[PDB]
Amino acid sequence: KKRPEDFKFGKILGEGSFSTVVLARELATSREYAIKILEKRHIIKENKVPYVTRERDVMSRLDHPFFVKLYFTFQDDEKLYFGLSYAKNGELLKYIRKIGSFDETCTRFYTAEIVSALEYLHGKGIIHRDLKPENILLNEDMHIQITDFGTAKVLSPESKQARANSFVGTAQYVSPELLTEKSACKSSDLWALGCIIYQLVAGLPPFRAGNEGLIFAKIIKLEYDFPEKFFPKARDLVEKLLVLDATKRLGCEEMEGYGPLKAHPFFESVTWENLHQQTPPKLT
Ligand SMILES: Nc1ncnc2c1ncn2[C@@H]1O[C@H](COP(=O)(O)OP(=O)(O)OP(=O)(O)O)[C@@H](O)[C@H]1O
Ligand SMILES: O=C(O)C[C@@H](Cc1nc2cc(Cl)cc(Cl)c2[nH]1)c1ccc(Cl)cc1
Ligand SMILES: O=C(O)C[C@H](Cc1nc2cc(Cl)cc(Cl)c2[nH]1)c1ccc(Cl)cc1
Ligand SMILES: [Cl-]
Ligand SMILES: [Cl-]
Ligand SMILES: [Cl-]
Ligand SMILES: [Cl-]
Ligand SMILES: [Cl-]
Ligand SMILES: [Mg+2]
Repeated sequence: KKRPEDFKFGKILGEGSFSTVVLARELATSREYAIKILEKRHIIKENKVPYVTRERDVMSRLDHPFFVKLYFTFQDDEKLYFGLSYAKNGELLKYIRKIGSFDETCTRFYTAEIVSALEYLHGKGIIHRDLKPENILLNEDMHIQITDFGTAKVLSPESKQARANSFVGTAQYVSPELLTEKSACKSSDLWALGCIIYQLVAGLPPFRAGNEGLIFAKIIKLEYDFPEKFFPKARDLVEKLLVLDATKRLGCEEMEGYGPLKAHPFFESVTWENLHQQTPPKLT
Protein backbone atom coordinates (compact mmCIF):
# COMPACT_ATOMS: atom_id res chain seq x y z
CA LYS A 1 0.00 0.00 0.00
CA LYS A 2 1.36 3.40 -1.03
CA ARG A 3 1.47 6.53 1.14
CA PRO A 4 1.48 10.28 0.38
CA GLU A 5 5.15 10.57 1.35
CA ASP A 6 5.93 8.00 -1.36
CA PHE A 7 5.42 10.82 -3.88
CA LYS A 8 6.70 14.25 -4.78
CA PHE A 9 3.77 16.39 -5.96
CA GLY A 10 4.08 18.87 -8.81
CA LYS A 11 1.57 21.20 -10.47
CA ILE A 12 -2.19 20.99 -10.02
CA LEU A 13 -3.60 19.53 -13.25
CA GLY A 14 -7.17 20.53 -12.47
CA GLU A 15 -9.81 21.07 -9.78
CA GLY A 16 -13.28 19.58 -9.55
CA SER A 17 -16.09 20.68 -7.26
CA PHE A 18 -15.04 18.06 -4.70
CA SER A 19 -11.64 16.91 -5.96
CA THR A 20 -8.15 18.08 -6.95
CA VAL A 21 -5.95 16.31 -9.53
CA VAL A 22 -2.21 16.84 -9.06
CA LEU A 23 0.77 15.64 -11.10
CA ALA A 24 3.00 13.39 -9.02
CA ARG A 25 6.21 11.42 -9.31
CA GLU A 26 6.65 8.23 -7.29
CA LEU A 27 10.04 8.42 -5.57
CA ALA A 28 10.85 4.71 -5.68
CA THR A 29 10.11 4.27 -9.41
CA SER A 30 10.27 7.78 -10.92
CA ARG A 31 6.92 7.07 -12.60
CA GLU A 32 4.47 9.93 -13.21
CA TYR A 33 0.83 9.72 -12.13
CA ALA A 34 -2.15 12.02 -12.06
CA ILE A 35 -3.33 11.65 -8.48
CA LYS A 36 -6.93 12.62 -7.76
CA ILE A 37 -7.32 13.74 -4.16
CA LEU A 38 -10.56 14.12 -2.19
CA GLU A 39 -11.11 15.56 1.29
CA LYS A 40 -12.93 13.01 3.44
CA ARG A 41 -14.69 15.77 5.38
CA HIS A 42 -16.05 17.31 2.19
CA ILE A 43 -17.14 13.98 0.68
CA ILE A 44 -19.05 12.92 3.78
CA LYS A 45 -20.63 16.30 4.48
CA GLU A 46 -21.70 16.77 0.85
CA ASN A 47 -23.16 13.33 0.13
CA LYS A 48 -20.48 12.31 -2.38
CA VAL A 49 -19.55 8.94 -0.85
CA PRO A 50 -21.56 6.94 -3.41
CA TYR A 51 -19.84 8.70 -6.31
CA VAL A 52 -16.35 7.99 -4.94
CA THR A 53 -17.16 4.32 -4.33
CA ARG A 54 -18.76 4.12 -7.78
CA GLU A 55 -15.69 5.63 -9.44
CA ARG A 56 -13.34 3.20 -7.73
CA ASP A 57 -15.51 0.17 -8.58
CA VAL A 58 -16.02 1.06 -12.24
CA MET A 59 -12.40 2.02 -12.91
CA SER A 60 -11.17 -1.19 -11.25
CA ARG A 61 -13.00 -3.11 -13.98
CA LEU A 62 -11.42 -1.23 -16.88
CA ASP A 63 -8.45 -2.57 -18.80
CA HIS A 64 -8.42 -0.89 -22.22
CA PRO A 65 -5.99 1.57 -23.87
CA PHE A 66 -8.63 4.28 -24.49
CA PHE A 67 -9.48 4.73 -20.80
CA VAL A 68 -7.64 6.40 -17.94
CA LYS A 69 -6.22 3.61 -15.78
CA LEU A 70 -6.60 3.37 -12.01
CA TYR A 71 -3.31 1.96 -10.70
CA PHE A 72 -3.81 2.19 -6.94
CA THR A 73 -5.74 3.86 -4.15
CA PHE A 74 -4.82 4.90 -0.62
CA GLN A 75 -5.92 7.12 2.24
CA ASP A 76 -4.72 9.05 5.25
CA ASP A 77 -6.64 10.79 8.05
CA GLU A 78 -7.96 13.64 5.90
CA LYS A 79 -7.93 12.37 2.31
CA LEU A 80 -8.56 9.71 -0.31
CA TYR A 81 -6.12 9.30 -3.21
CA PHE A 82 -6.68 7.76 -6.65
CA GLY A 83 -3.51 7.02 -8.61
CA LEU A 84 -4.31 7.46 -12.30
CA SER A 85 -2.51 7.43 -15.64
CA TYR A 86 -1.40 10.93 -16.62
CA ALA A 87 -2.98 12.28 -19.80
CA LYS A 88 -0.36 14.88 -20.61
CA ASN A 89 -2.27 16.62 -23.41
CA GLY A 90 -5.41 17.43 -21.42
CA GLU A 91 -9.05 17.62 -22.47
CA LEU A 92 -10.26 17.21 -26.04
CA LEU A 93 -12.53 20.22 -25.49
CA LYS A 94 -9.56 22.58 -25.40
CA TYR A 95 -8.61 21.58 -28.96
CA ILE A 96 -12.15 22.02 -30.24
CA ARG A 97 -12.21 25.51 -28.74
CA LYS A 98 -8.84 26.46 -30.21
CA ILE A 99 -9.31 25.06 -33.73
CA GLY A 100 -13.08 25.48 -34.13
CA SER A 101 -13.61 22.64 -36.61
CA PHE A 102 -11.67 19.39 -37.11
CA ASP A 103 -11.03 18.27 -40.71
CA GLU A 104 -12.62 14.99 -41.83
CA THR A 105 -9.62 12.81 -41.09
CA CYS A 106 -9.17 14.11 -37.52
CA THR A 107 -12.92 13.89 -36.96
CA ARG A 108 -12.92 10.28 -38.20
CA PHE A 109 -9.85 9.33 -36.19
CA TYR A 110 -11.21 10.52 -32.85
CA THR A 111 -14.75 9.32 -33.60
CA ALA A 112 -13.30 5.88 -34.36
CA GLU A 113 -11.36 5.79 -31.09
CA ILE A 114 -14.48 6.79 -29.14
CA VAL A 115 -16.51 4.11 -30.93
CA SER A 116 -13.84 1.52 -30.09
CA ALA A 117 -13.85 2.61 -26.45
CA LEU A 118 -17.65 2.48 -26.25
CA GLU A 119 -17.67 -0.99 -27.85
CA TYR A 120 -15.44 -2.18 -25.00
CA LEU A 121 -17.35 -0.40 -22.23
CA HIS A 122 -20.80 -1.58 -23.33
CA GLY A 123 -19.37 -5.07 -23.83
CA LYS A 124 -18.63 -5.03 -20.10
CA GLY A 125 -22.19 -3.90 -19.40
CA ILE A 126 -21.12 -0.41 -18.32
CA ILE A 127 -22.79 2.88 -19.32
CA HIS A 128 -20.68 6.04 -19.06
CA ARG A 129 -23.65 8.51 -18.97
CA ASP A 130 -21.54 11.70 -19.06
CA LEU A 131 -19.54 11.34 -22.27
CA LYS A 132 -18.38 14.76 -23.46
CA PRO A 133 -15.18 16.36 -24.82
CA GLU A 134 -14.23 17.56 -21.32
CA ASN A 135 -14.16 13.91 -20.23
CA ILE A 136 -12.10 12.72 -23.17
CA LEU A 137 -8.47 13.34 -22.30
CA LEU A 138 -5.48 12.95 -24.63
CA ASN A 139 -2.24 11.17 -23.80
CA GLU A 140 1.25 12.15 -24.96
CA ASP A 141 0.70 10.37 -28.29
CA MET A 142 -2.66 12.12 -28.74
CA HIS A 143 -4.74 8.95 -28.34
CA ILE A 144 -7.88 9.31 -26.21
CA GLN A 145 -8.13 8.50 -22.51
CA ILE A 146 -11.76 8.58 -21.36
CA THR A 147 -12.27 9.64 -17.74
CA ASP A 148 -14.90 10.56 -15.12
CA PHE A 149 -16.54 7.30 -14.00
CA GLY A 150 -18.13 8.44 -10.75
CA THR A 151 -21.46 8.71 -12.58
CA ALA A 152 -21.00 5.61 -14.73
CA LYS A 153 -23.23 2.59 -14.11
CA VAL A 154 -22.44 -1.12 -13.99
CA LEU A 155 -25.53 -2.86 -15.36
CA SER A 156 -26.29 -6.07 -13.52
CA PRO A 157 -25.89 -9.20 -15.64
CA GLU A 158 -27.77 -11.15 -12.96
CA SER A 159 -31.01 -9.29 -13.69
CA LYS A 160 -30.23 -8.61 -17.35
CA GLN A 161 -30.47 -4.92 -16.50
CA ALA A 162 -30.67 -2.55 -19.47
CA ARG A 163 -31.96 0.62 -17.78
CA ALA A 164 -30.54 2.78 -14.98
CA ASN A 165 -32.50 5.32 -12.91
CA SER A 166 -29.97 7.82 -11.55
CA PHE A 167 -30.18 11.30 -13.03
CA VAL A 168 -26.69 12.20 -14.16
CA GLY A 169 -24.97 13.85 -17.11
CA THR A 170 -24.38 17.22 -18.73
CA ALA A 171 -27.25 19.14 -20.37
CA GLN A 172 -25.71 19.54 -23.85
CA TYR A 173 -25.09 15.80 -24.15
CA VAL A 174 -27.91 14.28 -22.12
CA SER A 175 -30.25 11.84 -23.90
CA PRO A 176 -33.99 12.32 -24.52
CA GLU A 177 -34.86 9.04 -22.79
CA LEU A 178 -33.31 10.35 -19.57
CA LEU A 179 -35.38 13.55 -19.83
CA THR A 180 -38.69 11.84 -20.72
CA GLU A 181 -38.60 8.25 -19.35
CA LYS A 182 -36.20 9.17 -16.53
CA SER A 183 -33.85 6.28 -17.42
CA ALA A 184 -30.58 5.89 -19.29
CA CYS A 185 -29.20 2.83 -21.15
CA LYS A 186 -26.17 1.91 -23.24
CA SER A 187 -27.76 3.70 -26.19
CA SER A 188 -27.70 6.96 -24.19
CA ASP A 189 -23.92 6.98 -24.73
CA LEU A 190 -24.52 6.66 -28.47
CA TRP A 191 -26.66 9.81 -28.34
CA ALA A 192 -23.73 11.60 -26.67
CA LEU A 193 -21.43 10.17 -29.37
CA GLY A 194 -23.61 11.82 -32.02
CA CYS A 195 -23.42 15.14 -30.18
CA ILE A 196 -19.64 14.84 -30.00
CA ILE A 197 -19.15 14.00 -33.71
CA TYR A 198 -21.32 16.99 -34.54
CA GLN A 199 -19.27 19.21 -32.24
CA LEU A 200 -15.91 18.14 -33.71
CA VAL A 201 -17.04 19.52 -37.08
CA ALA A 202 -19.38 22.35 -36.05
CA GLY A 203 -17.49 23.79 -33.06
CA LEU A 204 -20.58 23.79 -30.84
CA PRO A 205 -22.74 20.78 -29.92
CA PRO A 206 -26.10 20.41 -31.71
CA PHE A 207 -28.62 21.49 -29.07
CA ARG A 208 -27.72 25.08 -28.42
CA ALA A 209 -28.97 27.41 -25.71
CA GLY A 210 -27.64 29.46 -22.83
CA ASN A 211 -28.99 27.37 -19.96
CA GLU A 212 -29.92 23.81 -19.06
CA GLY A 213 -33.69 24.12 -19.26
CA LEU A 214 -33.68 25.63 -22.75
CA ILE A 215 -31.38 22.84 -23.90
CA PHE A 216 -33.64 20.15 -22.39
CA ALA A 217 -36.55 21.54 -24.41
CA LYS A 218 -34.56 21.37 -27.68
CA ILE A 219 -33.33 17.81 -27.08
CA ILE A 220 -36.81 16.31 -26.67
CA LYS A 221 -37.94 17.98 -29.91
CA LEU A 222 -34.77 16.99 -31.77
CA GLU A 223 -34.36 20.69 -32.57
CA TYR A 224 -31.06 21.09 -34.39
CA ASP A 225 -29.65 21.38 -37.90
CA PHE A 226 -26.32 21.05 -39.73
CA PRO A 227 -24.01 23.91 -40.76
CA GLU A 228 -22.90 24.12 -44.38
CA LYS A 229 -20.03 21.88 -45.52
CA PHE A 230 -20.68 19.33 -42.77
CA PHE A 231 -18.99 16.23 -44.21
CA PRO A 232 -21.83 14.21 -45.82
CA LYS A 233 -20.77 10.79 -44.49
CA ALA A 234 -20.45 12.34 -41.02
CA ARG A 235 -23.87 13.97 -41.34
CA ASP A 236 -25.44 10.62 -42.22
CA LEU A 237 -23.80 9.02 -39.18
CA VAL A 238 -24.97 11.79 -36.86
CA GLU A 239 -28.54 11.43 -38.17
CA LYS A 240 -28.38 7.72 -37.33
CA LEU A 241 -27.25 8.44 -33.75
CA LEU A 242 -29.37 11.46 -32.82
CA VAL A 243 -32.62 9.53 -32.99
CA LEU A 244 -35.20 10.09 -30.27
CA ASP A 245 -36.07 6.37 -30.10
CA ALA A 246 -33.11 4.87 -28.23
CA THR A 247 -33.78 1.42 -29.74
CA LYS A 248 -33.17 2.78 -33.25
CA ARG A 249 -29.67 4.25 -32.85
CA LEU A 250 -26.87 2.77 -34.93
CA GLY A 251 -24.73 0.76 -32.51
CA CYS A 252 -27.49 0.01 -29.97
CA GLU A 253 -28.32 -3.55 -28.91
CA GLU A 254 -31.69 -3.58 -30.70
CA MET A 255 -29.89 -2.53 -33.88
CA GLU A 256 -27.52 -5.48 -33.39
CA GLY A 257 -24.60 -3.65 -31.80
CA TYR A 258 -21.28 -2.28 -32.92
CA GLY A 259 -20.85 -4.34 -36.08
CA PRO A 260 -23.23 -2.22 -38.16
CA LEU A 261 -21.89 0.98 -36.57
CA LYS A 262 -18.26 0.19 -37.45
CA ALA A 263 -19.47 -0.75 -40.94
CA HIS A 264 -20.89 2.73 -41.57
CA PRO A 265 -19.37 4.36 -44.71
CA PHE A 266 -17.85 7.14 -42.58
CA PHE A 267 -15.37 4.55 -41.24
CA GLU A 268 -14.64 2.95 -44.62
CA SER A 269 -10.91 3.67 -44.36
CA VAL A 270 -10.56 2.63 -40.70
CA THR A 271 -8.53 -0.34 -39.52
CA TRP A 272 -10.20 -1.07 -36.18
CA GLU A 273 -7.56 -3.53 -34.97
CA ASN A 274 -4.59 -2.02 -33.13
CA LEU A 275 -6.20 1.42 -33.43
CA HIS A 276 -4.26 2.49 -30.33
CA GLN A 277 -0.93 1.72 -32.04
CA GLN A 278 -1.59 3.84 -35.14
CA THR A 279 -0.01 7.29 -35.41
CA PRO A 280 -2.82 9.87 -34.98
CA PRO A 281 -3.33 12.59 -37.61
CA LYS A 282 -2.20 16.06 -36.49
CA LEU A 283 -4.85 18.40 -35.04
CA THR A 284 -2.88 21.60 -35.64
N1 LIG B 1 -5.82 11.38 -15.52
C1 LIG B 1 -5.70 12.71 -15.74
N2 LIG B 1 -4.65 13.25 -16.40
C2 LIG B 1 -4.55 14.58 -16.62
N3 LIG B 1 -5.48 15.46 -16.18
C3 LIG B 1 -6.58 15.05 -15.51
C4 LIG B 1 -6.75 13.61 -15.24
N4 LIG B 1 -7.90 13.46 -14.57
C5 LIG B 1 -8.44 14.69 -14.40
N5 LIG B 1 -7.65 15.64 -14.96
C6 LIG B 1 -7.96 17.08 -14.96
O1 LIG B 1 -8.37 17.46 -13.64
C7 LIG B 1 -9.63 18.15 -13.69
C8 LIG B 1 -10.51 17.78 -12.52
O2 LIG B 1 -10.87 16.40 -12.64
P1 LIG B 1 -11.82 15.70 -11.55
O3 LIG B 1 -12.39 14.43 -12.15
O4 LIG B 1 -11.05 15.64 -10.26
O5 LIG B 1 -13.01 16.78 -11.36
P2 LIG B 1 -14.09 17.15 -12.50
O6 LIG B 1 -14.93 15.93 -12.82
O7 LIG B 1 -13.41 17.94 -13.60
O8 LIG B 1 -14.99 18.22 -11.71
P3 LIG B 1 -16.54 18.00 -11.34
O9 LIG B 1 -16.48 16.96 -10.25
O10 LIG B 1 -16.96 19.38 -10.90
O11 LIG B 1 -17.20 17.53 -12.62
C9 LIG B 1 -10.28 17.75 -15.01
O12 LIG B 1 -10.98 18.85 -15.57
C10 LIG B 1 -9.13 17.32 -15.90
O13 LIG B 1 -8.82 18.37 -16.81
O1 LIG C 1 -9.39 0.48 -0.57
C1 LIG C 1 -9.01 1.47 0.10
O2 LIG C 1 -7.89 2.00 -0.05
C2 LIG C 1 -9.96 2.05 1.12
C3 LIG C 1 -11.25 2.43 0.41
C4 LIG C 1 -12.42 2.57 1.40
C5 LIG C 1 -12.96 3.94 1.75
N1 LIG C 1 -12.70 4.60 2.89
C6 LIG C 1 -13.37 5.77 2.89
C7 LIG C 1 -13.47 6.84 3.77
C8 LIG C 1 -14.28 7.94 3.46
CL1 LIG C 1 -14.40 9.31 4.61
C9 LIG C 1 -15.01 8.01 2.27
C10 LIG C 1 -14.96 6.98 1.34
CL2 LIG C 1 -15.91 7.09 -0.18
C11 LIG C 1 -14.12 5.80 1.63
N2 LIG C 1 -13.83 4.65 0.99
C12 LIG C 1 -10.98 3.58 -0.50
C13 LIG C 1 -9.74 4.22 -0.44
C14 LIG C 1 -9.44 5.27 -1.29
C15 LIG C 1 -10.37 5.67 -2.24
CL3 LIG C 1 -9.99 7.02 -3.36
C16 LIG C 1 -11.60 5.01 -2.33
C17 LIG C 1 -11.90 3.96 -1.47
O1 LIG D 1 -18.77 23.48 -25.93
C1 LIG D 1 -18.08 23.95 -25.00
O2 LIG D 1 -18.35 23.73 -23.79
C2 LIG D 1 -16.82 24.75 -25.32
C3 LIG D 1 -16.85 26.26 -25.66
C4 LIG D 1 -17.93 27.16 -25.03
C5 LIG D 1 -19.36 26.92 -25.43
N1 LIG D 1 -19.99 25.73 -25.36
C6 LIG D 1 -21.25 25.89 -25.77
C7 LIG D 1 -22.32 25.03 -25.91
C8 LIG D 1 -23.55 25.50 -26.38
CL1 LIG D 1 -24.89 24.33 -26.53
C9 LIG D 1 -23.75 26.83 -26.72
C10 LIG D 1 -22.72 27.76 -26.61
CL2 LIG D 1 -23.00 29.47 -27.05
C11 LIG D 1 -21.41 27.31 -26.12
N2 LIG D 1 -20.21 27.88 -25.88
C12 LIG D 1 -16.60 26.52 -27.11
C13 LIG D 1 -16.69 27.81 -27.65
C14 LIG D 1 -16.40 28.03 -29.00
C15 LIG D 1 -16.00 26.96 -29.81
CL3 LIG D 1 -15.60 27.19 -31.55
C16 LIG D 1 -15.89 25.69 -29.26
C17 LIG D 1 -16.18 25.48 -27.92
CL1 LIG E 1 -4.98 23.52 -27.60
CL1 LIG F 1 -28.55 16.73 -17.42
CL1 LIG G 1 -35.51 4.14 -21.50
CL1 LIG H 1 -23.28 7.71 -45.85
CL1 LIG I 1 -8.00 -0.52 -30.43
MG1 LIG J 1 -14.55 13.70 -12.57
